[PDB]
Amino acid sequence: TEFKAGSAKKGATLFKTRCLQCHTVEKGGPHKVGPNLHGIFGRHSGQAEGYSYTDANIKKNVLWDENNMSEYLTNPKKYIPGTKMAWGGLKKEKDRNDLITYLKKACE
Amino acid sequence: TTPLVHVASVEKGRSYEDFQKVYNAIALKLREDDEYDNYIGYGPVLVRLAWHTSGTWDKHDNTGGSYGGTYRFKKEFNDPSNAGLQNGFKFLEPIHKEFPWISSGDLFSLGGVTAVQEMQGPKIPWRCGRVDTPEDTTPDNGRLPDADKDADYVRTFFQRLNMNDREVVALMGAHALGKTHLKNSGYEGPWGAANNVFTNEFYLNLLNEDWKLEKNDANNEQWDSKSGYMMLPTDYSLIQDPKYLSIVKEYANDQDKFFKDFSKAFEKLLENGITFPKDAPSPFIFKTLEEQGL
Ligand code: ZNH
Ligand code: ZNH
Repeated sequence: TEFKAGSAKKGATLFKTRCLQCHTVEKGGPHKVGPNLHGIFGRHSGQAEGYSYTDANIKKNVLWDENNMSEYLTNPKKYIPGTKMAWGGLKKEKDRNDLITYLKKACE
Repeated sequence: TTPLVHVASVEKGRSYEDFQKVYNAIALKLREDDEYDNYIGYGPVLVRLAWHTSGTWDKHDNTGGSYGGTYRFKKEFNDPSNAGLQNGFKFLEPIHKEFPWISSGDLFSLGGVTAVQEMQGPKIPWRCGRVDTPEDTTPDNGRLPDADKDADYVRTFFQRLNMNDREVVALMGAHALGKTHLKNSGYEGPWGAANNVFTNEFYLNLLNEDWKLEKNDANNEQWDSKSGYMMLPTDYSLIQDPKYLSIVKEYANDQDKFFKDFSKAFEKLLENGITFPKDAPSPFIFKTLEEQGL
């Protein structure tokens, strides 16, 4: 596709250092600062039950595919204005590919 | 004889655009070397640098402070409470070679200002004019604060920096950034989850989490939470003291109030002990990388 595909093991260290403080990826996993991301691909934004999202994340209503997700992790506040995901952003494309390929694996 | 008067002298023929290019150099390098400290980046160590070199000020005889740029000297560089800031100085030196005209004080304080703005924080006004001073003006070790203390200590310590109750609570909110390293200070773990984005989480975590006093692997006593976070004895002293508690709740509810309060307090911290003439330019507000389209 437009996004390539990288290393799944490099993307594991990227998640563990940069996403795991707030997110879990396994089946039936608990909601921490952020929601459980299992089954995030092919699902619409703001649909994980049991978690309280902002009105902006639900109103955006985009089906999470590998491309719009790469756009989101670049700059969260520019993609979904008003989101409470306190995150800087993955500015390097290699790091975006590496993490999306690991997330693809970890979340079904 | 009165204290020493440190008059701000702007570096020969330099203006806003020359300093914007130094800011831009620190900001891009911050974006480039984002691998540092398990991906936290160099953002937090730089604000800590800007504070530890300004934090040696003593209002009574005007010794210490950011002006001198005295952190480049071995006595202040090897101060036990300055452990870990070598990494911050090492990040700053290649850009000191690219811009040899800028004084050390101006560079360390600029790095802090750059670090906070780039981490989505408030825009903090910065003034130039600090001048390098000799090896003999270098402050003796022991002027920085200890972590294993109470509210009475914090209040008396910050009086030396001319900071009131509101200023200290705001400044302490910078602890929303980074972590404590056992190898450096004897304490371990983060204060929050967003360790490289400037937010008011420090205050929300202080009163919304369940804290238990435990012992770490350096035998020091720190407050831990079930969610994996930590607080220093000086940090939790902010909810034990009734006067500090009120301001903490105010910052936990209103981030914009924290943002505006941090900026005036931090600018005051960086500028402490410096006398700016009437002819000197009005403070610089720099354009972030995101504001330049990057
Ligand atoms: C790490 C690199 C991270 C991601 C991968 C990632 C992804 C992610 C997605 C796809 C969502 C949308 C969820 C939905 O079902 O619509 C989302 C949401 C929220 N997140 Zn994150 N995220 C990564 C990291 C972080 C970090 C470091 C934090 C912790 C401070 C964080 C937090 C949250 C959060 C509170 C979310 C809800 C957003 C909303 O407005 O409701 N994320 N993430
Ligand atoms: C009382 C008082 C006080 C005290 C005791 C302290 C202490 C501290 C300690 C111990 C540490 C750790 C180190 C290591 O590495 O290990 C830190 C860090 C710190 N810090 Zn902080 N602080 C303080 C204040 C402060 C202020 C005021 C500021 C600013 C504004 C700061 C900023 C800081 C930072 C940002 C950090 C992080 C860094 C990193 O991570 O690198 N800080 N501290």
